[PDB]
Amino acid sequence: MEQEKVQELVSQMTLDEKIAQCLQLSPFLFKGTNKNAELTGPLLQEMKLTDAHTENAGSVLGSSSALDMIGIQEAYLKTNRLGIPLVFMADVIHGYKTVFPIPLALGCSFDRETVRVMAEVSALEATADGHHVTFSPMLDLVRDPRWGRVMESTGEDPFLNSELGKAMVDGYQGDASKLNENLEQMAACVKHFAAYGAAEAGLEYNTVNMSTRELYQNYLPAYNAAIQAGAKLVMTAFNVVDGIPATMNKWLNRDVLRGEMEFDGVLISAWGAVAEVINHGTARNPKEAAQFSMEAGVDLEMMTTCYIHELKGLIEEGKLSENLLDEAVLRMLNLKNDLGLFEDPYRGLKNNDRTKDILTDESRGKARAAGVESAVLLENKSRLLPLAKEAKIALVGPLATSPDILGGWNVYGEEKDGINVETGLREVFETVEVVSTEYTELSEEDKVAVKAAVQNMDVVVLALGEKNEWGGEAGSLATIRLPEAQYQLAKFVQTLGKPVVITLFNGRPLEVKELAESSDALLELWFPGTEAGRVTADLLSGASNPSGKLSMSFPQTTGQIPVYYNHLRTGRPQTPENKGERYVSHYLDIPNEPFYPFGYGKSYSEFELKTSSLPKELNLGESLHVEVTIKNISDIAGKEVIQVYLQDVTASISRPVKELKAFEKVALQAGEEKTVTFELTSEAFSFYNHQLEKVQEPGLHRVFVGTSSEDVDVFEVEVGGYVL
Amino acid sequence: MEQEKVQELVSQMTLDEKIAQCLQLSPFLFKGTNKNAELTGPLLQEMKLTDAHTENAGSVLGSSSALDMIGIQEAYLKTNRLGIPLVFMADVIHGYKTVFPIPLALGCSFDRETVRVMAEVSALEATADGHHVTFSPMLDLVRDPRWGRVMESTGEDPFLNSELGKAMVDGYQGDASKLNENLEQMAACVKHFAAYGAAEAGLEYNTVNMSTRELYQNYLPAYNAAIQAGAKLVMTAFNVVDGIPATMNKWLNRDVLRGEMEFDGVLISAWGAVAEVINHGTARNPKEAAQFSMEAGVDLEMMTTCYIHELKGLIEEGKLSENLLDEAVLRMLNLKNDLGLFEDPYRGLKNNDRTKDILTDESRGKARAAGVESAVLLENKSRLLPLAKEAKIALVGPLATSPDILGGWNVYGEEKDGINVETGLREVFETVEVVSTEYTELSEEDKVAVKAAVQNMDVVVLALGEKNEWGGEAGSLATIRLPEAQYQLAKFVQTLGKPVVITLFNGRPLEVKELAESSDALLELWFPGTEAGRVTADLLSGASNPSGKLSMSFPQTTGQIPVYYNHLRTGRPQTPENKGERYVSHYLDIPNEPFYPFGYGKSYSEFELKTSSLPKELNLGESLHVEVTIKNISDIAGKEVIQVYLQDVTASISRPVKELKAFEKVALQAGEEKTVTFELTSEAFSFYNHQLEKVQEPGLHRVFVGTSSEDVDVFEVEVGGYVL
Ligand SMILES: OC[C@H]1O[C@@H](O[C@H]2[C@H](O)[C@@H](O)[C@H](O)O[C@@H]2CO)[C@H](O)[C@@H](O)[C@@H]1O
Ligand SMILES: OC[C@H]1O[C@@H](O)[C@H](O)[C@@H](O)[C@@H]1O
Ligand SMILES: OC[C@H]1O[C@@H](O)[C@H](O)[C@@H](O)[C@@H]1O
Ligand SMILES: OC[C@H]1O[C@@H](O)[C@H](O)[C@@H](O)[C@@H]1O
Ligand SMILES: OC[C@H]1O[C@@H](O)[C@H](O)[C@@H](O)[C@@H]1O
Ligand SMILES: [Mg+2]
Ligand SMILES: [Mg+2]
Repeated sequence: MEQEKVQELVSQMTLDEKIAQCLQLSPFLFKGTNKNAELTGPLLQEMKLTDAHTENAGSVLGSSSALDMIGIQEAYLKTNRLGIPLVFMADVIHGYKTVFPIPLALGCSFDRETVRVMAEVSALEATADGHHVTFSPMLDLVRDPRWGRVMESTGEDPFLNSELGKAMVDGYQGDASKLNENLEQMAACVKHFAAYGAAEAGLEYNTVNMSTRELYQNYLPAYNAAIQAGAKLVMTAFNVVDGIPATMNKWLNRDVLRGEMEFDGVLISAWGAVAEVINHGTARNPKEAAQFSMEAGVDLEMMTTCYIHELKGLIEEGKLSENLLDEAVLRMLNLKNDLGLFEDPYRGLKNNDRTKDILTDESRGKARAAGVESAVLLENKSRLLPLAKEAKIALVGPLATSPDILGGWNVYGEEKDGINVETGLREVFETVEVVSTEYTELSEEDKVAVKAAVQNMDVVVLALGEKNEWGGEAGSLATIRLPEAQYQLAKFVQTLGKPVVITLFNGRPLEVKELAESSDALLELWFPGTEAGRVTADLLSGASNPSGKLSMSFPQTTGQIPVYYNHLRTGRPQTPENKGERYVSHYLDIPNEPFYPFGYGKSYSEFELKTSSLPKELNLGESLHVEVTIKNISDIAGKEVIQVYLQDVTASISRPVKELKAFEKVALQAGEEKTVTFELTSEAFSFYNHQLEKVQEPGLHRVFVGTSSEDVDVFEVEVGGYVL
Repeated sequence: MEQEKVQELVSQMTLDEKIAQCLQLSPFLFKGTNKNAELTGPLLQEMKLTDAHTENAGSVLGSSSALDMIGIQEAYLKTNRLGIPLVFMADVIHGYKTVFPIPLALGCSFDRETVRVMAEVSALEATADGHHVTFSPMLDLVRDPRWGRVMESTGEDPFLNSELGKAMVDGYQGDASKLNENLEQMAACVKHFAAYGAAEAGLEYNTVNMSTRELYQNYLPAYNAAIQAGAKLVMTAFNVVDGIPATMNKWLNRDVLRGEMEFDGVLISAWGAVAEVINHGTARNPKEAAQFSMEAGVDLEMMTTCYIHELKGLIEEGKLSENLLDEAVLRMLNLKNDLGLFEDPYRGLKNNDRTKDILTDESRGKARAAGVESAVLLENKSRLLPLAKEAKIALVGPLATSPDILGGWNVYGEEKDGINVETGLREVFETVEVVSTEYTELSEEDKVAVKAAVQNMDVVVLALGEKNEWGGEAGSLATIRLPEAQYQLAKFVQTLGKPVVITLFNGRPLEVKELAESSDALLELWFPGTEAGRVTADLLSGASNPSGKLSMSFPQTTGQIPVYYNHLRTGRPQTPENKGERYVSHYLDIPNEPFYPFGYGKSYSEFELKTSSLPKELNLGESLHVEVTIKNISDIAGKEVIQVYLQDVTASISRPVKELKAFEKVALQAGEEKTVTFELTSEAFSFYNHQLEKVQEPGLHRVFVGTSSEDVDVFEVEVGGYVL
C-alpha cells in the first residue's frame, strides 16, 4: 500500500498500540498457536503479559511451521483493531530443512555463488514454511576459536566476510525493492552490531574492547557492506562497545548505524539484550533500560518487557519523546509493507501449500555441492587420496555413524534426513567395515574391535569430531582441543601400520598438530549439513576434488591465540635473517606461525599461476588492474582459489603485513588455461587514520598474488602524484 | 649550578654537539672503558660512529663498575670542549648486588615500606658503583602471564601498581630536589610509556590495542602516580599505541605525557625503539624516524643512530625546528644539573671508594625480610606447616640445589653470593636428605633415588620451578606450565605416602592446579633473590609466618587468559542461582573463576575483622572514611593485608565488579587487636566516561572490606545531593 496509508496508521494507533508494536514474542504466547500451548499460561504470567499486549504485539520469533504461522496470524487479525499483520522472523543460519555447511565452512569455499545459492534455497524453504525475516548473515569478525560462535562467521578476514555477506543478502532478498512481489525471497537481518566476535578470552557474552580506529578498520566493514547491499534489518550485540552495551549505545546505533551507514530499517535487539543492560550495570531498572534503548533507536524488543511495561510512563512523564516511538512504529510498519503484508498477510501461503518446495532433491544437490566446495584438504601424504572405489575401508571413530553432522545453529533441520559417514561411504565403496566409538572415551574393548577391523581392511578412514553442542551460542571452550580420547584413538590407529585418512567434523579451529602427525591424510569437513556423508564419500573417492581454503587460522596451541594472517609487523619481526636470536618477537615454546594459515588448502590437481606485467607507479585514486593466468598442469580436473593481497609498507598507522583484496575460484579441466582480471580500486589502498578519516596516502605498496596468504609472488607499486 | 649557566651552555654548543648530546651508548664504545675493549672498534664501524660523536655523546648505558665509570668520565672530560659530564644509567630492577625479590613478588607483599627499602638499598649500592639513573619502576599493567615481563610488574591492579610505584620512586630518589646533595640516592626512570603489558597473545614486542578510555582508566594511572611523585625520567614503550609506535606517538608523548601529566624531564627511548619505528612501518627510513621521534619529544636515543646521522640535515633543510633540539638538550643538561654533575661529575666517588657499602650483612637482612613479606602460602592442609626443626626432610626437585634463584632482570647480582634452598634449609633443620633432579627430565634413576630419600625421612620438600631465562624480556610462553617432567615428579612424590610441601620458584603465574592437588602444602616463593634459601627455611620452620597475597590471578588453564578480579559483569553473569544453565557467560570445560584470585594468601595465624558502622549516604565530593578493627585470634604472631574495594553499581560505562582502593598490611601478636582507618576520597568513586572526562556520578556504590577480593563483607552507600 501507499506510504500515506502507512503514515495514517501511525496517526490512528493509540499509545498503548504503538508501544506493543515494539514487542516480539515466541509463537506460543499467542492465541492460535498450534504447538507448545502448555507453556503459554505460566510464561504469560511470569512476563505479566495480557491480551491487550499480545493482541497488539509487533512480531513473532521462531514460529514452528506454516500452520503455526497461519493460526497465529488468522487469530491475531480477528482481534486487531487496525488490521496490522504480525511479522514472522526466524533463525535460518545455514539452511532451513535442507541444511547447508556451517557458515565458517562456507567461508572456506571462497565462493560467492555457493553462498548466494545456499541463501536462496534457505529463503525458498523458509518462506514456504511462513517465515518473513531471517537472522542472517552473521558478520562478526573472529580471531578467537575458543568462542563457540565462530561457526556462524565466515572467519578472520573483513574482505572475505564483506563479500560473502553481500552474497547471502542477495540470495535471501533478491531485489530488496520487490519483497512485496517475490514471495520466495525474504528479508535479511545483519547481526550482531557490533564486534561481538572479539569477546575477551573467548568467553560467551564477555567484554569486548578495542580502539575506535580498529573498530572502523576491521570490525565494521562487513556489517557496512551488507547494509549497503540492502539488508532490511539489523540486530544489536550482547557485548559492550567501548564500555557501553551495544543495545543502548547511542553513538553506535544513532551516529554510526543510522547516520554514517544510512541504515533506515528496523533495529531489533538480540534476545533479552534490552533488559540485560541492567546486568551490565548501565541501567538501574527496566524504566531506565527502556528509556536508553529507545534513545539509541532500538525498534523491536526481543522477548523482554521493558518497552511494554515502561514506555507509557516515560512518555507521560516527559522523559522520552513520543516522536521516538512513532519513528520506531513507522519503521516496523514500513517493513511489513515492504513484505506485502497489508495486501497478503499470509505471504503466499493461504491458498498455496508450498510443502513441495521443502527438501527437494534439486536442493539436496545444491547442499552437497556446497559441502564439496567448503571442505579443506589439509594433508595428503603419498597420494593416499583419492581412494579407489574398491579400496577396503575400515571406518572408525565417533563420527563413523554419528548423525550429528548438520552443525550448530540448525534450528529446523532434522537428523533423520541427514546422511552419516557410513551411509555416504557405502554408496560409493563396496567394502566398508565399521567400528563406532564414543566421543569422549576409548575403552579396551574399542581397541580390540578397531584392531580387528583394520587388520581386515586396507586403509583407515578415522572419523573424529566435536558434538555440535560444544560450539554455537554459549559453547565457549577454554582449550580448543577434541576430547583427549580422540587424540588417543588417532595415536592407537597409527600403530596398526595401515594408511590413515582422518575426516574431521567440527565448528571451530582446533589443535590438529597431533592429528596431522598421526595420519597420512587429513580432510576438514567442518559440519557439511544434510548431505554430509556424500560430501565425504565424493571427496575421498575423487568424484569431487577438494577446493576449499582455510578462512580462519589454525593455531599451534590454545596459547597462541589470537593468531591471524593480517597482523602487524612489530618493531622486532622474526625474519629468516634473525631466527634463533633472543631479542625478537617470538615464543620460547612454539613457532610464530599458526599450524595452518589463512587461504591454505590442498588439491588433487597442480596449478601454475602467472601474473601479467604490472605498473611500477599508480596515481592516487587510480585502480590497479591485476591479470592472472592459471593453468592446470596435471591430469585431474580441479579448482584453485587465486588470492590477491595488498600491503601498505609505510603509513601514519602501522598497517598489516597483508590484507586480502580480491579472490576468485577458477575451475579448470586437465591442461586447461584461463585468464582472470581483478580491479583493486583505490579504496583497496585506503585505511583509517588516527583521526578516523578514510584516507589514501602516497607511497609504496606490495601486491601478492597466489593460492594462500603464504604461497604468493610479490610485486611493488609506488602510489603518488595527482588524484583520479 | 645556576639555571642561567645551564641555559648559557645550550647557547654555547654547536649543532653537532647538540645532536650528539641526544645519543646514549654502551660503555665499550667510549675511550677509557676498562671492560670489553675488543668490541669497541668493530661496533664503532658497524654503527658508523666517529670520535666527534662519542666525545660528545650524552649518556652511557650499563657501565660495569665504578672503575668503568671513572675511566670513561675522566677520558671523556679530557676531550669534551665545554665540560658537559656524561650521565650514567642502569637497570637496577629489584636490586643491585644485594638482590631482592622480583617486582611481581614485591607486588604480593602488599607492603609499601618493603618496596621503598628495596629501592633505597638498590640506590645505595648502585651509586657506590657510579650509576646516576635506574630504569625502574616498571609500571605496565599486566593481565597475561604468557608475557615474560610480568615478573617486572607488580601485577593486575592499577591502584596497587600506583601505590607501590610511588614507594619505589621515593626509595630510589628520596627528596628529588636534593639529588645534587644526596649522593646515595639516584634518579628514577618510569617505564614503559605506555601499555606494553597488553601485548597481544602474550607475545613479546607484539601489538597492543585498546580504547582510549581504557587506556586512561587502567593503563595510565600508575605511570601518572609515579610522575606526580617526582620520577625524573620516562622511557618509551616498544609497542604501538592505537596503531602508532609509542616512541613517535606525538599525541601520547606531547599531549598526554608532557601536557596532561606535566612531565618536564628527559624522555629516553627503549633500546633501539627510535630506529624500530621503520620495522613497524610508520617511517620509511632513518631520516623519517628521527624527525618523527623528535616531533614526539624523545630526548635521548638508546643505542641507535637516527638522531646522530639525520638531525643536522633535517634541521638545515627546514623539515625540523632547531628549537625542538634545544628543548631536548636543555632537559638533558637539567638532569645532569639535578644530579650535581657540574660540581661533581663522579657523583661522590672520586675520593671516596664506597666498596664497603655493597652487599653488607645489613642489606642482606633487608632482602631476606622482603622475601618473607613477598612469598604467598597457597595451600596448607592439616597444618603441615610450619615444620618443627627436628622434622626429617627429603628435599627433592630441580630447585633443591639450583643457584638460579635471583630472578630475571638481575643485571649485576651474582649467583655465588646467593643462598640456595639446600643451604638455607641446612641452617635450620638438622636432618635433610637431598635428591636434585633436572628442570625438564625425570629419569628412572631419579625416581629410585627420590623413593629411597623419602622413605628415610618424614616430610617431602618438593622444590619446583622455572629457569629465570623462561621469562623476562623476550621470554614469552604460549602455555604457562612448568615442564611436564615437574608435574610428573609431583605426581610420583604424592604416591610415596609422606606429607608433601611444594616450594615453587618462578617469574609468572602458572597452571598450578595439578601441584595443589598433588601436595599437602604449596608456597609461592617466586624468585626471592640473594637470600632465597633463608627466605624458604624461615617460612617453612615458621621463624617467619607467610603474609603475602596474590597480586596477579592464577588461571585455571592457559585458555582462561586474560582472567582478572576487576572484571565487567556482562549482560549474563553466572550467579549462584543460574549455575548449570546453558545461556550464561561461562565455559563448557572450566570454571570462570581463576584457580587463585587477586589478594588471596594464607597465614599460620587466624584473624577477625570488623568494620565500623558506615554512612548510608554521602554527598558528591565527600570522602568515605572506613574504620576496621582487626584481631589476631591465634597463638601465632602474624600479618594480614586489609583490603578495601569499591564497586559502582550503575554507571554510564559498565564498571568493574570491584576495584581495590585501599590496603594496609597489619602486624599483630597473638591476641593483639588494632584499629586502622582508610579514607576513600571522591576520586576513588570516579572514572572516565565515554567522552574521556574524569567524573563522579550520583548513585549506589558497594564497599567491600576483607582479606582477599573474595573474602569480604559488603556495605552499600548511596551518593547524591550537592557537591563538596
Ligand atoms: O636484556 C634483557 C634481559 O636483561 C638481562 O640482562 C643481562 C644484561 O643485559 C647483560 O648486560 C649482563 O651481562 O647480564 C644480564 C644477564 O644476567 C637479564 O638477565 C634478563 O633477565 C632480561 O630479560
Ligand atoms: O534467536 C534469535 C536471536 O537470539 C539472539 O540473542 C542470538 O544471539 C541471535 O544470534 C539470534 O539470531
Ligand atoms: O534466555 C536465553 C535465550 O537467549 C538467546 O540468546 C538464545 O539464542 C535462546 O536459546 C535462549 O532461550
Ligand atoms: O539457542 C541458541 C542455539 O540455538 C539452538 O536452537 C541451536 O541448536 C544452537 O546450536 C545455537 O547455538
Ligand atoms: O636487541 C638488542 C637489545 O635489546 C634490548 O631491548 C635488550 O634488553 C638487550 O638485552 C639487547 O641486547
Ligand atoms: Mg603507505
Ligand atoms: Mg554509579
